[PDB]
Amino acid sequence: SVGIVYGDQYRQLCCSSPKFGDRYALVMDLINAYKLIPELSRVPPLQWDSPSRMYEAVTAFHSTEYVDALKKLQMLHCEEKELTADDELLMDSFSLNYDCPGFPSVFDYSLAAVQGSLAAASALICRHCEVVINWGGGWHHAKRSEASGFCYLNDIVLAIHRLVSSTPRQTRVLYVDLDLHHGDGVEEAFWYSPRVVTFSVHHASPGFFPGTGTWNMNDKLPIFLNGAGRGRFSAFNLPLEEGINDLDWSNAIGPILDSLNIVIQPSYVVVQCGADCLATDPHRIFRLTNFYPSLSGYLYAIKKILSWKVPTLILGGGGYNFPDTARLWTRVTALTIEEVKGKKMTLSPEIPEHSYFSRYGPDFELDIDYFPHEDSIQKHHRRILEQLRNYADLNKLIYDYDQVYQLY
Ligand SMILES: [Cl-]
Ligand SMILES: [K+]
Ligand SMILES: [K+]
Ligand SMILES: [Zn+2]
Repeated sequence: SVGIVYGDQYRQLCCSSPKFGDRYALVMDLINAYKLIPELSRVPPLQWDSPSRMYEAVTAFHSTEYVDALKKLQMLHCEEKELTADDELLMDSFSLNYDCPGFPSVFDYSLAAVQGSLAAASALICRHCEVVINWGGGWHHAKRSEASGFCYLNDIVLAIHRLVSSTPRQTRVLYVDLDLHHGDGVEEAFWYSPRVVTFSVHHASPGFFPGTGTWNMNDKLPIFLNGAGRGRFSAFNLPLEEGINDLDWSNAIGPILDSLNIVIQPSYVVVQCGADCLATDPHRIFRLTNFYPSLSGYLYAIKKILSWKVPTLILGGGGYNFPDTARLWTRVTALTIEEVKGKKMTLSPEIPEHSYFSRYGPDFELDIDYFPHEDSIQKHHRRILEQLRNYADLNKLIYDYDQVYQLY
C-alpha cells in the first residue's frame, strides 16, 4: 500500500503561502490526471484534541516562545495590526523576517506540513502503509527557535522523532535529503543522536545558502564535521559542484545509499525529495531531469531506496519551477506505486487534460525540456567510507566491511 496526504483544508493551506503559491495544487491535480489517485491510499492530515495537545506535539522539537511568536505573527498579519518596535525585535530574534516573512496564514501553513508528516509517520508505524508520500512537506531548514529558507516548522524533525519513539530491537532511522540545499535543520536536530543517521547530498560554494554541510573554518587546516557526542559520525554530507547531471549524481550517491543501508539497516527511511536540482529550476545549479526509460537521478535514488523494502516516508521540499516540480513528483509517485504494489503504471508523454493544463505549455509534455550533456567525488567517497567505518565501530556494529568497499 502507498499512502499520500491530501485534503481540502490541507490543499487550501499548502497553497496559501506567498513563495510556493499553488505548487501543491499542480502537483496533486497532475497525479490525479494520470489516474494514480485510485491506486493510492489517502492518509489524512493529523488533528489534535486540544490546543495543549497541539503545542506538546510541536514543542517536541521547537521551543514554546518560537511557536508563540509564530502564532502571534499570523495574528498580526491577519488584522491590519501594525508591528510595534517591540514586535519587530521579537520577530527578528526568531529570524521571521527577510527570507521568512509572515503572512495571514503563516502559522496555519507551517502547521499543515507538521500534520501531514506526523500523520504519514503514524501511518507507517501501524503498518497501514508500506510507503507514505507528502508533497506538502519536507521543510528541513526550520530549527528549534528560528526560521530559515521559508521553513517555519520543521515537519521532518517531528516525523522522525515520532518514528524513533516507537517500538520496533532498537528503532533506527536513515534520513536522506536529496534537496539542492543542505539539510541543516534535520542534521542538527539529531546531531547528538546515533539512532537517526542524516545524509544530505547538496550543492555548496562560497556564499551559497545555507552554507553548511562541507568543510568549515582555527586549528590550522579545516575539518569536516559529522555529528557529536554519542551521535558522532552520524551525519553524512556530499557537497557537489555546480552543473552535475543525472549520471554523475547517481554514481555519486548510489554507493553511499547502499553502504548506509547495509551498515545501518534502518527501521524507517525518510526521503526529502526537493525538486530544485532539476536542470530547469531558476537556481540553475544542477542538471537533473525526470527522465525514465539515461534515467533520472531522483528516480534512480528513489528506486534504490524502495528496493530496501523498509517502510519509507517520501516528502517534497524545495522546487521553484512549479509545472516541472509537478512533472518530477508525478513520476516519483508512479515509480513508488510500480515499486511497492507491483503495478506498472504507464504515463502518456502528453500531459493529460485537466485544470492546470495550460501551465504545462507550450509543449505540454511530461519530460522537462532539457537535453543532457557532459575527481573530487572519489575523495568524498573515501572520506565517507572512513566515516561510515568510524560510525559502525563506535556503535558496535558488524558488517561485511568488504562488500561495502566493493560497492565503489
Ligand atoms: Cl512508471
Ligand atoms: K540536500
Ligand atoms: K545525526
Ligand atoms: Zn532546496
